[PDB]
Amino acid sequence: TYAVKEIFYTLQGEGANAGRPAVFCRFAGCNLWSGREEDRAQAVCRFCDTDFVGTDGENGGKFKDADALVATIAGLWPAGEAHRFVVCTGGEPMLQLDQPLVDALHAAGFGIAIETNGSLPVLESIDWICVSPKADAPLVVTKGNELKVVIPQDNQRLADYAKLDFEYFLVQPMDGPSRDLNTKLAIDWCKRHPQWRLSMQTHKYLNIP
Amino acid sequence: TYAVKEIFYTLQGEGANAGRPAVFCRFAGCNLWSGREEDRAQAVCRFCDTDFVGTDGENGGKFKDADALVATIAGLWPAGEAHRFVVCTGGEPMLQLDQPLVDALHAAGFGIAIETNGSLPVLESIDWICVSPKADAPLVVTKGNELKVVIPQDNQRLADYAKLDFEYFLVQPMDGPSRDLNTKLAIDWCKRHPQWRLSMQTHKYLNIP
Ligand SMILES: C[S@@+](CC[C@H](N)C(=O)[O-])C[C@H]1O[C@@H](n2cnc3c(N)ncnc32)[C@H](O)[C@@H]1O
Ligand SMILES: C[S@@+](CC[C@H](N)C(=O)[O-])C[C@H]1O[C@@H](n2cnc3c(N)ncnc32)[C@H](O)[C@@H]1O
Ligand SMILES: Nc1nc2c(c(=O)[nH]1)N[C@@H](C(=O)O)CN2
Ligand SMILES: Nc1nc2c(c(=O)[nH]1)N[C@@H](C(=O)O)CN2
Ligand code: SF4
Ligand code: SF4
Ligand SMILES: [Mg+2]
Ligand SMILES: [Mg+2]
Ligand code: NA
Repeated sequence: TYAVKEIFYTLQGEGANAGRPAVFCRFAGCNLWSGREEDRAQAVCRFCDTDFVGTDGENGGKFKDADALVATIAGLWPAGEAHRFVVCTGGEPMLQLDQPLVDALHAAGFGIAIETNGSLPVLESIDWICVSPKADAPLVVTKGNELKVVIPQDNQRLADYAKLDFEYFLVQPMDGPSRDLNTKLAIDWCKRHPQWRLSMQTHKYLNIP
Repeated sequence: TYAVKEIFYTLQGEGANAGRPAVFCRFAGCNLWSGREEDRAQAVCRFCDTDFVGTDGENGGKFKDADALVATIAGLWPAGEAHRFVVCTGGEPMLQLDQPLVDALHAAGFGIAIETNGSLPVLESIDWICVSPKADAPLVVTKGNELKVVIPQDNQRLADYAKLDFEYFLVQPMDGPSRDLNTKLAIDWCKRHPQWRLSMQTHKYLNIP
């Protein structure tokens, strides 16, 4: 059983795969925030820009098994076209993503990406692992493909993140009332510490889902 | 001897390396347009968004040899930082970029990217080869890292490009009076033919050089 907020076909807006066509599968629920506004100020992760509460979005629902979810995912892909790619997100996808879903996605020809806060162990048969550490939460995933850090956060040891085992190290400006401010901070950080690259939320500039 | 319009340190705005700190070395001159506005309407490449005429830009000039050019490029990199990366552009860089320049940049710790219109042979020792084919020019570079196609151009055979030997296939919307239209075109193209990915000119959205 999977509880999914929404499933939609678009371009990956963020990270090293930005611009790439992908089905997004947004799981409902997170382990660092209830998703309720009354709880935000007290949450472990307090800056979230996403609605992940419930199963009422586009193609959202409770899926009885893996095959059912994969059928909905595959159905959104253009007919006759390869390069199938799904981004498992949320919410915190590692609350629900399991080996049977991964195996069924692969069997259907999908490459698999995950967006995870890094507080839960990941399945290493996932093809692309993106970890986005929250400064007040534990980080138990210390290796993957890209480490995408949202900045600024209090209590952050930003330069130390570079000692972890990732292919790409990215900073992403925190969206909110200070986005242009944070974008200037993030550009300056990379230029001073060029191991790091800038990840924009391009879908917000493109105004696409 | 090298004629350089400008040299500057910023983030790569385009392609698969978008977001990455880089020294841009913009060579003066192109083989597909004189760079004069009165010639634009009759040129082979007519949509250019760049000023590549003369050597009067920031750090621009005539460099007596490779060592002199490399010294200026190296001097823009943050002191004590590695991951040195230079993007050779213009203009058409393959009018001037030769083996001794490539060797000197490599000796100075630089990885080398090129932005080329593909109408001229490129040096295989270049680390990152980006080809941007112009519809009314010969295309002799048929292998590389990324093929970044500006759309729409008349006479374009877009699907044919995907048969070439590149790792990444990107469409980049043509800036000009129809940039928003063209962006929607490019997004739709990728979603219909997901071998292709979108390349935004992010430096124009971030308002950075
Ligand atoms: C909503 S999270 C879902 C996946 C998982 N919960 C995580 O945090 O990675 C998707 C991505 O957007 C980032 N994000 C969330 N809120 C953001 C904000 N206000 N500004 C910028 N990025 C944000 C997250 O850090 C993460 O990289
Ligand atoms: C100015 S060219 C210099 C390198 C080489 N002459 C070339 O054409 O690739 C730099 C890059 O910007 C792209 N470009 C130029 N004018 C553009 C425009 N109006 N809109 C979008 N991309 C453009 C080119 O296609 C190329 O990929
Ligand atoms: N197009 C698009 N790409 C995204 C997001 C989103 O909401 N839209 N947000 C992030 C997510 O929710 O995983 C990552 N990339
Ligand atoms: N930041 C930045 N990145 C760029 C460009 C540019 O002008 N600025 N234009 C392109 C170029 O001139 O080669 C490639 N990417
Ligand atoms: S961990 Fe991810 S899904 Fe949960 S609140 Fe933070 S950004 Fe949102
Ligand atoms: S080939 Fe490149 S540099 Fe020359 S006019 Fe066209 S876009 Fe500009
Ligand atoms: Mg989101
Ligand atoms: Mg330019
Ligand atoms: Na901080």
